[PDB]
Amino acid sequence: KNIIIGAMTALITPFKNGKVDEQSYARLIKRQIENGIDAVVPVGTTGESATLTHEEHRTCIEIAVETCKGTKVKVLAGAGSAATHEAVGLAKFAKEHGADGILSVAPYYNKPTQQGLYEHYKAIAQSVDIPVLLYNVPGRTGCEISTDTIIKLFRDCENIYGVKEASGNIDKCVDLLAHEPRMMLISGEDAINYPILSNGGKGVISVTSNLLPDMISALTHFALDENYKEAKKINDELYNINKILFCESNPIPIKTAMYLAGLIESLEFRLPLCSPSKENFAKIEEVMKKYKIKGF
Amino acid sequence: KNIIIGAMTALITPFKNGKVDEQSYARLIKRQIENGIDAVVPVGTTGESATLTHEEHRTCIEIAVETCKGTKVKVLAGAGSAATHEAVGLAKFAKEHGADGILSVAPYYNKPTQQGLYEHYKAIAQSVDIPVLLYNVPGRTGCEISTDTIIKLFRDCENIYGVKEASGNIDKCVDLLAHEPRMMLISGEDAINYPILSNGGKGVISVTSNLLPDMISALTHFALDENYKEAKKINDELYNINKILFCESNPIPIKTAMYLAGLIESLEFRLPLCSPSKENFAKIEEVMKKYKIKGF
Amino acid sequence: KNIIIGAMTALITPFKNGKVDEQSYARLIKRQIENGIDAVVPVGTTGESATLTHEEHRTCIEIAVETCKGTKVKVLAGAGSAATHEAVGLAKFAKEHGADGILSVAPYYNKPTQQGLYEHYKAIAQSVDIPVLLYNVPGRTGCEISTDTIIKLFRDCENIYGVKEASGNIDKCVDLLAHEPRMMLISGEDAINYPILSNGGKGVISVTSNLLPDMISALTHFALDENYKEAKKINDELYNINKILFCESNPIPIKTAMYLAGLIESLEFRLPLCSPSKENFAKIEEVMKKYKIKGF
Amino acid sequence: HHHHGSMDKNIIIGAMTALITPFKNGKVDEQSYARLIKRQIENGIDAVVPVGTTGESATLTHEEHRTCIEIAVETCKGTKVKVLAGAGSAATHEAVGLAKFAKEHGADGILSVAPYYNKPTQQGLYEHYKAIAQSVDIPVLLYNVPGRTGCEISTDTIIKLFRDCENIYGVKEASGNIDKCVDLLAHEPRMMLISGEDAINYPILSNGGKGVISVTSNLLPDMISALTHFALDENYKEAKKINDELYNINKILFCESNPIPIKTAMYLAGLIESLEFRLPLCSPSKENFAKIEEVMKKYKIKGF
Ligand SMILES: [Mg+2]
Ligand SMILES: [Mg+2]
Ligand SMILES: [Mg+2]
Ligand SMILES: [Mg+2]
Repeated sequence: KNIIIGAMTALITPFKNGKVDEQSYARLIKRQIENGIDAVVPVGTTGESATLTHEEHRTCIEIAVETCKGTKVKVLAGAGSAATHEAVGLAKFAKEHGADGILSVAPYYNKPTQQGLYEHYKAIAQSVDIPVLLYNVPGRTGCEISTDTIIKLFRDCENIYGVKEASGNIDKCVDLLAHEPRMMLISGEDAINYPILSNGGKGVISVTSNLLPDMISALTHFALDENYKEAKKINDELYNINKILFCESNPIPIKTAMYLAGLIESLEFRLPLCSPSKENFAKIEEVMKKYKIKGF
Repeated sequence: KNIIIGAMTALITPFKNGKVDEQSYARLIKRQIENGIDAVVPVGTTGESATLTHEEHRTCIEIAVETCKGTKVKVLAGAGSAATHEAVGLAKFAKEHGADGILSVAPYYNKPTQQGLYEHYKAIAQSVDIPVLLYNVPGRTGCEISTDTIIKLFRDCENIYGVKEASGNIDKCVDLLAHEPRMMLISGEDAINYPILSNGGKGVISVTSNLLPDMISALTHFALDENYKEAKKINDELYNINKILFCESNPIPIKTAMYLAGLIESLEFRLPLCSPSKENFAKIEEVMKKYKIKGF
Repeated sequence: KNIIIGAMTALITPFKNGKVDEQSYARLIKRQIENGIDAVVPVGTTGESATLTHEEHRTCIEIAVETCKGTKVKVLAGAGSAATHEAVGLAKFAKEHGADGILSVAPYYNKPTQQGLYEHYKAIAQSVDIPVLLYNVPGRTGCEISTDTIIKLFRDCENIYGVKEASGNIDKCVDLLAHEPRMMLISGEDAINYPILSNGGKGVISVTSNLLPDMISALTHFALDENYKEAKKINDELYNINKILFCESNPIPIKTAMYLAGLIESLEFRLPLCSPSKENFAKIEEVMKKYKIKGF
Repeated sequence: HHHHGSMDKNIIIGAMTALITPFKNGKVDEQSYARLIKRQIENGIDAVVPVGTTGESATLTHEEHRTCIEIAVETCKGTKVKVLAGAGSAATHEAVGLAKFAKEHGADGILSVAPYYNKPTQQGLYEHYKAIAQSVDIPVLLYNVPGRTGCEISTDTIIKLFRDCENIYGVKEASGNIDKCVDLLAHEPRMMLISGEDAINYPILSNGGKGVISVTSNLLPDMISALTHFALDENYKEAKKINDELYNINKILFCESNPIPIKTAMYLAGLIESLEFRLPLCSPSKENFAKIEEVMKKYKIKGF
C-alpha cells in the first residue's frame, strides 16, 4: 500500500476581513516544511472545513500542493462529508488538484451504521487512486468506526491504508494493530502522541504542530526510530500546551495561540466559532511562555 | 411570541430510483393532515437533510407548504447547519418558500462554545420574521445548548420561542420550564413524549407519527387538554414501537416500517444510510403488528 | 402485594463527637412525622450507611421503629450489601427490629450480572415476610438492574413490590411501568420527583425532605391525588434547592443545610465524607434563603 | 510537609497477580489457594495481591480476609515474591483497620481501592488516604477504578498524596485513560504507575509505568511476567509482541464482570476444582463459557 505517514499538521485556516488569507496560508505551510513536518492536512477540522465554501476548499488545497512542490512534504487533503456523494466529489476534486492523499472524516450528525460506514468509505476509495486515511473522532461525529470496520476497509480497499484516531482509547489502538499490524495508525490526539507511536503507530496529525512544528516533528521521528526515551521526554514536556489547546473546542485555542505568537494577523473565526473567553485567552498566553516558538 | 406547537411530524423523505418521490411526499403529508397532526417538519434529521441537495430542500419545503395550504396545518421547515452563514441562508430560503417557521439544529461537528451558539442563533433569528425553534440533540451534534443559553436566546430574540429536546434528560426539561415557563419545550424523543408534555411541554416533533400519526396526535392532544391518564395510556402502548424505531439510527427503522406498511414504494436511503440488518428488519416487522396502521 | 409508598425521607444520621446522636436522630424523625411524611428510611445512602457499624445500623433502625409507634408512618429500613449473605442477614435483622419493609441497594463495586442480581434479590426476598423495595443507583454502584430483571423479580418474588430509581433515565421509568404497571416505582432523585410521579410512580424517597419535609410531602400527595398542576408547582419551586443539594456528593450538602438551619448541632461527617468547600458552603446557604424551613 | 517526592519510598513493582479466591463447598479452599500462589511464584511473578477485586474481597468475611493474607505471606516466605495485600474500604476507619491488620500479619505493602459507593470528594479522598498512610509504615499503592467505585482519584489528588505522605508510592490505574497516564508521569515522574488493565499493559509500561497488577496472570503467569520484564529492560519489541498476542484473552476475561471469566478459565484449565462463586457473583452464561473456552485454545497454559 502507498502510505502517507510521519509528522503531519492539521493546518489552521487564517482569515483576513472574512476571506481566506492566501498569502498567510502559504507562509504557514512553508514554516511547517522548514521545521521537519512530513505532510500537511489542508481543510480538516482544525482548518474549519465546516464553514469554508467549496471554492475555498479548492483554494486551500491548491496552495498546499503548490507550496509543497519540489519538497518531500506530502499533501493529505481533508475530503470528508456526512453525504457519501459529496465525499466522493470532494475526493475526486482533491485528487484532480494534485493532493497526494485524502483524509476522510467519518460522517457526522447522521450516524450511519457500520455497514453504512463500510459502503461510504468503499465508494470514496473506489473513486480515486491515491491513498485514503480514515478519520475516527466520535466526540465530534456522533458515530464510531469500529475496529472490525476499519480492518475490513483496510483489507478490502487497496488505497485505504490506516486510520487517524481521536478517541482517547488506547485499548482500541492495541486492538487495531494487534489484529491488523500492516495498517498505519495515526494519532489525532496530541497529548497521547507518544503512547500511540510507541505501540506501532506510524505518525501524527497534529494540532500542536501548528505552533511547535519542530517539537512534534522531533517527537515523531524519535519514536519512529524507537528512541522512546527522547520521544517520551518531548511528549511529557508538551502535555501542558497539548491540553490547554483544547480548553475550548479546537481550533479556537490554536488560532488564538498562533495570533498571540504573531504568526497570523487577525484572530478571526467563522461563526459559530468565535474568540475564546478573556480568561482562556490569558491561560493560553501563560502556557505558551513555557515553550520555544519558531518564527518564519 | 408567535409559536408553532402541538403534534408535529418529522417527515421522512421517500426516494424512487435515487430521486425525491414528489408524489409520495405529498401523499404522505395529506395522510398526516387527515390524522390530526398540527404541523409537519420537512427536511429535518428524519428527512435525511444531510444528504439532500439544496434544490431538494426547496422541493420538499414547497410540497409541504402547498399540501398544507388551506388546512391550518403549519410547516416548520428544517433549516440548520454547522455554518452560520449557511444556516442564515437556509432560514431566509425557508421563509421565502412560505414556511410558517423554522427548526434549526445546533451546529454539528465543529462544537461551538455557548457564546458561539448564542451568536449563531442570534444571527439566524435576525434574518427572518417567522418563529424559530431551537433543536438540541447532543448525541448527533457533539454539543449541548445549555439551559442558560436557551433561556438567553428565548428572552433576547423575538422569533426564538422554544427548543426541541432530544437529550434523554428530564432533569433539564424541569430546569428549562421552572426557570422560563413561557418557552415552548417540544419533545424530540418519542418514548418520553408524555413525561415531557406532562411537565408543561407543548408539543412533539415525532418520528413515530410518520407511521402512527393518529396515535401521536391523540397522545399530544390528550396531554395538552390535561387528560394525563389517557395521554400516558397511549405513551405506554407506544413504548415498544417507539424503541424499535431506534434499533438502528433514525431514519433507518422508520423508513423500513413505512415500506413494510405499504406507505412508500421502495426501501431506498442515500448513503451513508442504508437498509437495516436482516435481524432488525425482522424485529421492526414484528413490533409493527401490534399496532393498527392507518392507510391512505 | 403489601407495599410501602408515598412521601418518604432518606434520613440523615447526625453525629456528635464521632458517635450517633440518638436524641437528635429521634427528634429529626419526629419532625418528619409532624410534616406529612408517610415513611422514613434509616441507614440509606443519605444516612451514611457505608461508614456505620452493624451496631449503629441497629440503633438507627430501632430508634426509627420506636419513634413511629402510634403513627401511620412506616419504617423502610436500609438493608443492602454487595454480599448476598450480608444483605440476607441485614434483612432478617431489620425485620427482627420491627421494620415495616426494607430498601435493598443493588450490590456496589463487584458488578454482578443480571442473573446474579436476580439470585441476590431472590435470596433476600425469601429471607423475610415483609415488603422489599429494590434500589437502582448505577452512578454509585457501578451496575444497573435492568427493566427485565426488575420485572422478573417483581413477578417471581412475593415480597418485591417495586424499585427506587436514581438513574436520570425517564425512558426507563416509562419502560418499567409500561410493561409492568402493577409495580411501585419510587423516585430516588428529588429534582425529577414530579415527572416520575406523573408517569404513575407512587412515591419518593427524598433527600430534600430532610430539610423541607412539608413541601416534599405536599408535592407527593398532590400527585397521588392527581392534582398534577399543584404537584408540578412545588417541583418547579424546589428545583434550585433540589440541585444545590447535590453540588457535592450527597449527603454532604443536605447535612450542611441541616446545620445551617439549626436542625443539627454540628457539621460532622465520617471519613471519607467531609465538609464541603467554602465556596459550596456559601452557595448552599444562599439557596436556602428562598425557602421556608420548618423548625421542630 | 509537601516534600516527600524524592525522599526514600519503599516500593513494590514488577509483574503482580490479583489472586482469585477458590471456594470449595462455600468455604475458602485454603490448600488450593496456597498451591495457586506457589504456581505464580514459580512462573516469574514478582508480587501477589490477596483479597482484591479479583479475589472477591466484597463477599469474604473479615476472618477469611485474614486467612487469605496469612496464606499469601506464608507461601511467599523464603522467596523474592512480595505480598501487596488488598486493604481498602468505603469507610476510612475500616480501611485503617485493614491496613494495620495487613502490616501485623506480615504483608509487604497494601493496595487500597478508592472508597466505593459513597463517592467522597477529592478533599475526602485526600483525608481518607492520609489517614491510611499514617496508620502503617509499609508502602501503600492507591487503586483507581471509577467504573466500580463511582469516583475518581484525580491526578492532582494522587500527586498531592505522593508528595504529602511518606509511604504512598503510586497508583494502580484501571480507568481506560492513557491521557491520564501521561498526565500522571509527566507531572510526577517519581511515582510508580501500575497497570490495572491487562489489555493495555504494554502502553502503560512503555510510558514509564513500573508494573502490572494482572487478572490474566492467574492463567498465564509466565507470559505476563515475561511481558513486564522485557518492558522494564526496555525490550519494547518483545514486550509489545506478548501484549498483542495476549489481547484476545485479555479482552475475553472481561466478557462478564471480573472475576467471573478468569475463574471460569481457571476451572476449564483444571487449575481449580469447582467453578464456585459467592453471590451475587455466579457462573457465566453458557455462551460466554464457550467463548472463554475457545479463546483459551490459542494459549499455552502452565500446569502445577
Ligand atoms: Mg534516524
Ligand atoms: Mg390540530
Ligand atoms: Mg534483564
Ligand atoms: Mg515497539
